[PDB]
Amino acid sequence: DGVGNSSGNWHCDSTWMGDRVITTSTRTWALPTYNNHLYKQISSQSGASNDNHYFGYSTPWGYFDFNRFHCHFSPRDWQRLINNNWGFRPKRLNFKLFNIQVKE
Amino acid sequence: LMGGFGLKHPPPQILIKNTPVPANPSTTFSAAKFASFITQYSTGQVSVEIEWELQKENSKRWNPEIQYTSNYNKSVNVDFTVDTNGVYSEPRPIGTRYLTRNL
Repeated sequence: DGVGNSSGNWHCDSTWMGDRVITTSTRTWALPTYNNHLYKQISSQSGASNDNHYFGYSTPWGYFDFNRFHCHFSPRDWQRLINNNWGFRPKRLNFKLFNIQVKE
Repeated sequence: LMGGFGLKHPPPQILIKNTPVPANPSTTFSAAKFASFITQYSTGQVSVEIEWELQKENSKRWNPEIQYTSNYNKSVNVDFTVDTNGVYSEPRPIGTRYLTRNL
Protein backbone atom coordinates (compact mmCIF):
# COMPACT_ATOMS: atom_id res chain seq x y z
CA ASP A 1 0.00 0.00 0.00
CA GLY A 2 2.42 2.66 -1.23
CA VAL A 3 2.56 5.72 -3.43
CA GLY A 4 4.35 4.10 -6.36
CA ASN A 5 2.52 0.78 -6.09
CA SER A 6 -0.66 -0.14 -7.94
CA SER A 7 -3.56 -1.26 -5.76
CA GLY A 8 -5.54 -3.01 -8.49
CA ASN A 9 -5.66 -4.06 -12.13
CA TRP A 10 -8.00 -3.55 -15.07
CA HIS A 11 -10.66 -6.26 -15.13
CA CYS A 12 -13.12 -5.73 -17.98
CA ASP A 13 -14.25 -9.06 -19.36
CA SER A 14 -17.20 -11.42 -19.73
CA THR A 15 -17.00 -15.19 -19.26
CA TRP A 16 -19.73 -17.60 -20.37
CA MET A 17 -19.32 -20.98 -18.69
CA GLY A 18 -22.70 -22.68 -18.86
CA ASP A 19 -25.73 -21.65 -16.82
CA ARG A 20 -23.72 -18.65 -15.57
CA VAL A 21 -22.16 -15.55 -17.05
CA ILE A 22 -19.89 -13.22 -15.09
CA THR A 23 -19.66 -9.67 -16.45
CA THR A 24 -16.77 -7.54 -15.20
CA SER A 25 -16.39 -3.82 -15.89
CA THR A 26 -13.78 -1.22 -15.03
CA ARG A 27 -14.14 2.55 -15.40
CA THR A 28 -12.15 5.63 -14.47
CA TRP A 29 -13.95 8.19 -12.32
CA ALA A 30 -13.47 11.75 -11.10
CA LEU A 31 -14.91 13.02 -7.82
CA PRO A 32 -15.07 16.78 -7.21
CA THR A 33 -15.91 18.66 -4.03
CA TYR A 34 -19.69 18.90 -3.77
CA ASN A 35 -21.42 21.92 -2.14
CA ASN A 36 -17.96 23.09 -0.94
CA HIS A 37 -18.11 20.41 1.80
CA LEU A 38 -21.52 21.60 3.01
CA TYR A 39 -24.93 20.13 3.70
CA LYS A 40 -27.61 22.31 2.16
CA GLN A 41 -31.36 22.36 2.55
CA ILE A 42 -32.81 22.30 -0.96
CA SER A 43 -36.44 22.81 -1.90
CA SER A 44 -38.60 23.94 -4.75
CA GLN A 45 -38.87 27.66 -5.41
CA SER A 46 -41.84 29.52 -3.94
CA GLY A 47 -43.31 30.19 -7.36
CA ALA A 48 -44.02 26.68 -8.58
CA SER A 49 -46.81 24.20 -9.21
CA ASN A 50 -48.17 22.12 -6.35
CA ASP A 51 -47.16 18.97 -8.25
CA ASN A 52 -43.55 20.18 -8.40
CA HIS A 53 -42.97 21.15 -4.76
CA TYR A 54 -40.17 19.21 -3.10
CA PHE A 55 -38.06 19.42 0.04
CA GLY A 56 -34.75 17.70 0.65
CA TYR A 57 -31.02 17.93 1.21
CA SER A 58 -27.90 17.90 -0.93
CA THR A 59 -24.79 16.27 0.51
CA PRO A 60 -21.05 16.62 -0.20
CA TRP A 61 -21.05 12.89 -0.93
CA GLY A 62 -20.85 11.32 -4.35
CA TYR A 63 -22.33 7.92 -5.17
CA PHE A 64 -21.43 5.10 -7.55
CA ASP A 65 -24.22 3.62 -9.62
CA PHE A 66 -24.04 0.75 -12.10
CA ASN A 67 -27.78 0.22 -12.51
CA ARG A 68 -27.75 0.06 -16.31
CA PHE A 69 -27.30 -3.06 -18.41
CA HIS A 70 -24.68 -1.44 -20.65
CA CYS A 71 -22.51 -0.94 -17.54
CA HIS A 72 -21.87 -4.69 -17.54
CA PHE A 73 -22.86 -6.03 -20.98
CA SER A 74 -21.30 -5.07 -24.28
CA PRO A 75 -23.64 -5.16 -27.31
CA ARG A 76 -22.04 -8.43 -28.43
CA ASP A 77 -22.47 -9.82 -24.91
CA TRP A 78 -26.05 -8.57 -24.83
CA GLN A 79 -26.68 -10.33 -28.15
CA ARG A 80 -25.36 -13.61 -26.68
CA LEU A 81 -27.73 -13.10 -23.75
CA ILE A 82 -30.93 -12.51 -25.70
CA ASN A 83 -30.74 -14.99 -28.60
CA ASN A 84 -29.84 -17.98 -26.44
CA ASN A 85 -31.66 -17.67 -23.13
CA TRP A 86 -35.26 -17.80 -21.95
CA GLY A 87 -34.32 -15.96 -18.77
CA PHE A 88 -31.63 -14.38 -16.63
CA ARG A 89 -31.16 -12.94 -13.15
CA PRO A 90 -28.27 -11.66 -11.03
CA LYS A 91 -26.66 -13.82 -8.35
CA ARG A 92 -23.85 -11.86 -6.71
CA LEU A 93 -21.66 -8.84 -7.29
CA ASN A 94 -18.16 -7.77 -6.36
CA PHE A 95 -17.17 -4.11 -6.11
CA LYS A 96 -13.72 -2.50 -6.02
CA LEU A 97 -12.26 1.00 -5.79
CA PHE A 98 -8.53 1.27 -6.44
CA ASN A 99 -5.65 3.41 -7.74
CA ILE A 100 -7.01 6.50 -6.04
CA GLN A 101 -5.24 9.79 -6.78
CA VAL A 102 -6.15 12.94 -4.85
CA LYS A 103 -5.13 15.93 -6.98
CA GLU A 104 -4.82 19.36 -5.40
CA LEU B 1 -15.43 -29.89 -54.93
CA MET B 2 -19.18 -30.08 -54.29
CA GLY B 3 -18.41 -29.24 -50.66
CA GLY B 4 -18.23 -31.54 -47.67
CA PHE B 5 -15.87 -33.99 -45.98
CA GLY B 6 -13.31 -35.89 -48.00
CA LEU B 7 -13.07 -39.40 -46.58
CA LYS B 8 -10.63 -42.12 -47.58
CA HIS B 9 -12.95 -44.54 -45.77
CA PRO B 10 -16.44 -43.02 -46.04
CA PRO B 11 -19.64 -44.45 -44.51
CA PRO B 12 -20.12 -47.73 -46.37
CA GLN B 13 -22.77 -48.54 -48.92
CA ILE B 14 -25.82 -50.26 -47.45
CA LEU B 15 -27.29 -52.51 -50.12
CA ILE B 16 -30.75 -54.06 -49.94
CA LYS B 17 -32.67 -56.48 -52.13
CA ASN B 18 -35.80 -58.60 -52.03
CA THR B 19 -35.02 -62.30 -52.13
CA PRO B 20 -36.59 -63.85 -55.27
CA VAL B 21 -39.59 -66.02 -54.40
CA PRO B 22 -40.41 -68.17 -57.46
CA ALA B 23 -43.85 -69.03 -58.74
CA ASN B 24 -44.84 -72.68 -59.20
CA PRO B 25 -42.28 -74.63 -61.26
CA SER B 26 -43.26 -77.14 -63.90
CA THR B 27 -43.86 -80.64 -62.57
CA THR B 28 -41.15 -81.90 -64.94
CA PHE B 29 -37.55 -80.76 -64.60
CA SER B 30 -36.31 -77.83 -66.66
CA ALA B 31 -32.64 -76.86 -66.56
CA ALA B 32 -33.48 -73.28 -67.58
CA LYS B 33 -33.37 -70.63 -64.88
CA PHE B 34 -36.51 -69.20 -63.35
CA ALA B 35 -38.08 -66.28 -65.18
CA SER B 36 -41.32 -66.40 -63.17
CA PHE B 37 -41.34 -64.89 -59.68
CA ILE B 38 -43.97 -63.83 -57.18
CA THR B 39 -44.36 -60.06 -57.43
CA GLN B 40 -43.55 -58.53 -54.07
CA TYR B 41 -42.06 -55.47 -52.42
CA SER B 42 -40.76 -54.70 -48.96
CA THR B 43 -41.17 -51.78 -46.60
CA GLY B 44 -39.83 -50.84 -43.19
CA GLN B 45 -38.10 -48.16 -41.17
CA VAL B 46 -34.53 -46.90 -41.30
CA SER B 47 -32.62 -45.02 -38.58
CA VAL B 48 -29.35 -43.10 -38.88
CA GLU B 49 -27.76 -41.60 -35.76
CA ILE B 50 -24.68 -39.43 -36.44
CA GLU B 51 -22.62 -37.81 -33.69
CA TRP B 52 -21.09 -34.49 -34.70
CA GLU B 53 -18.19 -32.68 -33.04
CA LEU B 54 -18.66 -28.94 -32.65
CA GLN B 55 -16.13 -26.10 -32.62
CA LYS B 56 -17.26 -23.19 -30.46
CA GLU B 57 -16.38 -19.59 -31.28
CA ASN B 58 -14.00 -17.40 -29.25
CA SER B 59 -14.40 -14.01 -30.91
CA LYS B 60 -13.59 -10.80 -29.05
CA ARG B 61 -15.75 -8.92 -31.55
CA TRP B 62 -17.64 -5.95 -30.17
CA ASN B 63 -20.39 -5.29 -32.72
CA PRO B 64 -23.14 -7.86 -33.42
CA GLU B 65 -22.71 -10.49 -36.10
CA ILE B 66 -24.64 -11.56 -39.17
CA GLN B 67 -26.80 -14.57 -38.34
CA TYR B 68 -29.35 -16.64 -40.19
CA THR B 69 -32.80 -15.49 -39.15
CA SER B 70 -36.38 -15.91 -40.25
CA ASN B 71 -38.23 -12.76 -41.26
CA TYR B 72 -41.14 -11.68 -39.08
CA ASN B 73 -43.06 -10.28 -42.07
CA LYS B 74 -46.30 -12.17 -42.62
CA SER B 75 -46.86 -14.54 -45.51
CA VAL B 76 -49.29 -17.16 -46.76
CA ASN B 77 -46.86 -19.95 -45.79
CA VAL B 78 -44.24 -20.25 -43.07
CA ASP B 79 -40.79 -21.09 -44.44
CA PHE B 80 -39.57 -24.71 -44.11
CA THR B 81 -43.13 -25.90 -43.45
CA VAL B 82 -45.81 -27.91 -45.24
CA ASP B 83 -48.41 -26.04 -47.26
CA THR B 84 -52.17 -26.69 -47.31
CA ASN B 85 -51.58 -29.78 -49.48
CA GLY B 86 -49.06 -31.29 -47.07
CA VAL B 87 -46.07 -30.64 -49.34
CA TYR B 88 -42.89 -29.77 -47.48
CA SER B 89 -40.65 -27.25 -49.21
CA GLU B 90 -37.34 -25.57 -48.49
CA PRO B 91 -37.42 -21.96 -49.74
CA ARG B 92 -33.71 -21.14 -49.97
CA PRO B 93 -30.30 -22.81 -49.57
CA ILE B 94 -28.85 -22.18 -46.12
CA GLY B 95 -25.07 -22.10 -46.09
CA THR B 96 -23.05 -22.50 -42.94
CA ARG B 97 -20.77 -19.42 -43.01
CA TYR B 98 -22.38 -16.74 -40.82
CA LEU B 99 -19.96 -16.14 -37.96
CA THR B 100 -16.67 -14.36 -38.63
CA ARG B 101 -13.01 -14.96 -37.87
CA ASN B 102 -9.89 -12.89 -38.48
CA LEU B 103 -7.20 -14.04 -40.89
